[PDB]
Amino acid sequence: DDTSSSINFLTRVTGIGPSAARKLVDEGIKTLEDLRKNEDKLNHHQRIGLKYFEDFEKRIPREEMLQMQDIVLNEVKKLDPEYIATVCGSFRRGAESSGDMDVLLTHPNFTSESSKQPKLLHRVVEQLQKVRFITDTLSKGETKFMGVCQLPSENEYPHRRIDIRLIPKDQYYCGVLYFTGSDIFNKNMRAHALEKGFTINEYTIRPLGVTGVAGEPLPVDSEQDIFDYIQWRYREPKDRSE
Ligand SMILES: [Ca+2]
Repeated sequence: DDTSSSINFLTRVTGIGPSAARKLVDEGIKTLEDLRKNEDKLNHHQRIGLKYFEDFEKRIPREEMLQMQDIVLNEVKKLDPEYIATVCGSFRRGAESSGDMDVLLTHPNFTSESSKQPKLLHRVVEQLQKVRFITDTLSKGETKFMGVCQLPSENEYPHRRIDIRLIPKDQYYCGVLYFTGSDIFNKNMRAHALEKGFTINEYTIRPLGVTGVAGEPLPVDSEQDIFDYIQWRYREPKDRSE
């Protein structure tokens, strides 16, 4: 009922899961104003969320995405040029608006062999708060920063979720493809390759075989590379709606 109305609302707040949101109901926490008077009940995640309830619903215009992506990209150049940073999502695919900045990052330095270089992402984030670009954190791994950026005002913009993800360079491509999407594109891509005698995921591109159980990743220098394995004309990210 109109109470369920609640679990439905709360869940609107980031960090608030269903079971998570469920408890806030038992304690008698319902509206956001209920939230507000109870940060003490919230971990840091749910807290940033309520912070930016508003902003967190507006969408991201592309003019803005661009600006944001220039800043991210430039800084990363400064630290170490060997560093690669692709912005993914709808955005990469010409989308006119979007819901957040999704970044994929890698360094020749780190590969699926390494598996331990949080400083590599971290260095990346700091430069960013150093810049006043990132402005809050949501959570933060040794490989996946989750947070909240903000375009520089001249005088202001909304707060905006951003995610950085460290992926091995041997698995970056597959990874870039994946996060590019779109959903069905991925469905279709994987779909054909399976015909051409290959299996794919965000990590790799591997041959199939007898009984089907098989593998052993193939080399991937580019996104183009993957497409050649499957023998398709490389599809620009635009023509990827499916
Ligand atoms: Ca996202």
